[PDB]
Amino acid sequence: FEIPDDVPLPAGWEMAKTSSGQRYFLNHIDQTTTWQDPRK
Amino acid sequence: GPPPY
Ligand SMILES: *CCCCCCCC
Repeated sequence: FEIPDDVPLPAGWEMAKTSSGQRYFLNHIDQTTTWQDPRK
Repeated sequence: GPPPY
């Protein structure tokens, strides 16, 4: 929840789900994974 | 615990 589509994601940043909707975002420019942050 | 890539 708390994650509308008012804005897309950041460049060089893939995404992936590791659980029940755990769409953790894959930072490409830095090669890393982080929960919600860029979207919301 | 951050997930892998
Ligand atoms: C389930 C309690 C531990 C989860 C926090 C660890 C995040 C890496």
